[PDB]
Amino acid sequence: PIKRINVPEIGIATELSHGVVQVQFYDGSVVSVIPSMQGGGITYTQPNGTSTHFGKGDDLPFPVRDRVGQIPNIQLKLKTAPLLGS
Repeated sequence: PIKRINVPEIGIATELSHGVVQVQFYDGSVVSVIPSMQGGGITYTQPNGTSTHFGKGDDLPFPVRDRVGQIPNIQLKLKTAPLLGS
């Protein structure tokens, strides 16, 4: 964990060392992506705990699309947080 910020109504966003941005939504769902990587893929965990990986060519169902769409705004917010430990 390099950075972490709570974003009201949305969730808790964490930037990880490996370049992964993870958002734990307040409904219990989770999405994780690699924004710097053109071939990265997406991991999505349902509230119920079922998790699925989607490779860059894979069709994304609505719930995945919609959560991955939260990421750019979340990256802007992560930029404004200091580093963990600072």
